[PDB]
Amino acid sequence: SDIQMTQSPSSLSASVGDRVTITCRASQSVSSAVAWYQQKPGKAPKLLIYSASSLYSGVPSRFSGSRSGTDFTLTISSLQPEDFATYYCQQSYSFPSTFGQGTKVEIKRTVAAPSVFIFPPSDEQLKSGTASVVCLLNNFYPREAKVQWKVDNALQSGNSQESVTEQDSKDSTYSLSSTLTLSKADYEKHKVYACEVTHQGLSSPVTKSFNRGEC
Amino acid sequence: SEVQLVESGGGLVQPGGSLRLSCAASGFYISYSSIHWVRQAPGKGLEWVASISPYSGSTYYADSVKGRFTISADTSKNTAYLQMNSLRAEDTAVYYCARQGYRRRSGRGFDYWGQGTLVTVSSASTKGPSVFPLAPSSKGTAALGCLVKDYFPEPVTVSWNSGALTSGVHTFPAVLQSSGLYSLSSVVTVPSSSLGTQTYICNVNHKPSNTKVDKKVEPKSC
RNA sequence: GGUUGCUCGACUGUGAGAGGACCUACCCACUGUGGAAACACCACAGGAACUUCCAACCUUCGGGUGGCGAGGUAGGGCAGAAGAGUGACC
Repeated sequence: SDIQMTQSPSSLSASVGDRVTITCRASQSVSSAVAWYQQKPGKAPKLLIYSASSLYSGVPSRFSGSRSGTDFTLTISSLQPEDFATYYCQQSYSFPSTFGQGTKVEIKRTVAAPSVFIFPPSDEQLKSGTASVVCLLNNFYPREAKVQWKVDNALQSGNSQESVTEQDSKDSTYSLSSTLTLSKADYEKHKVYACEVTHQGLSSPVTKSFNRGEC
Repeated sequence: SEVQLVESGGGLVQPGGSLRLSCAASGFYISYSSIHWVRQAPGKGLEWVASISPYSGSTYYADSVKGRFTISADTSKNTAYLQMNSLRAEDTAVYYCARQGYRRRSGRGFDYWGQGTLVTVSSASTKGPSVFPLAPSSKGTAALGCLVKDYFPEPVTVSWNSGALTSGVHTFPAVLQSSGLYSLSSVVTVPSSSLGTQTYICNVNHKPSNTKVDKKVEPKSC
């Protein structure tokens, strides 16, 4: 039977200099064969704690492990901005080894309104019959934002896709790229393409826009 | 320290097929340590895969791969291998290699990791990205970028001006076009003045296709 | 013929709480620390406790020293001994 590592919270937003506690509960006694890792996006994991309480060589003293029965708890006394990371527990007391589902941490800063620009599809693209309109929301916070495409003042729906950067660990902010996509024919049917951003830092919804053709 | 781990042998693979991932050890000899594979499906979490034991070559498997994967090591070559047969879609992941440290120092922690090789089990075929330019405008800084459209599989890489332009650059994570292909775009912001005098090229590399594209990004032509 | 000493002894024994600690070698084991060591291989320390014992060594005979894997397989130790003798004595 597999020892389960059940770790909560799934996610944690907190202020710089807060105390953050992440908990992991092993379905069976695993002695102190528990270790804690810090993984930042696209990087390989890094080791933090290794005998449920023992701080790995070089790890800042603000990190610390702890066992209580089958409850293991990592603990950062004061968040630094760099500590933005998904944290995992692992049990290595039996085979198969087992990891927690991990806990994504976020920085917290004052409000930053998005910078907004809009990009009309490039001339090379339209030759090949495709037509992507891109809208950029730059260096804002908090990430919760609402982008709305209007084509000749028609709200679009189901033809936009967006992706978001992680928290720039120096900036503690976000950027978003919402991309409207159409056939060349659908593009050539409408003059005005507008991108309507609503964000907490903006007291009023900011719209950048263009007309098809203007030089 | 010189302690390093280098995975290799991943990539696009049809369902039902096989791969053999390699892990190349640099700063230490693997014969004195326990060596483990750990994978991570995209934006999911860490999953333990297999491990082999020093001095005994005892091998231990995750049950989701048991009998389809095999772990091993060649002392002489200071390499550890992982033979993956009869792969399925969910085998898709970055497959990491890690050294269980020396007990006196780090207990049973995994104290060195590779950068992991990405394994992409699918039948859909490789395509390289059309690269389009996101031209700037008026209104003291503006933004320009590149659109990396309709490629597969991940990853592409974007650098600006051959890596000389690093500051202010946001390369968005690909999203999955309904074509199954990937699209993404990269953007940098620059003070408006540089427009007329500063050459701005993004550099786009999609190794799965062997596609390298350099797109000079210039302002509105008129 | 008793009786009883003396010697060679087939062979059986080593008895577990109201009572079992003899030695050695191989194998096979059980438990923890350590060996760049989660298992395997290695070295080492240990077989719950209180007790029981001295087959072992030392003694001034007061007592002391040392000693437990109830695993097999063999060689011995110690205890009997059926049988052989063999005396003394009646």
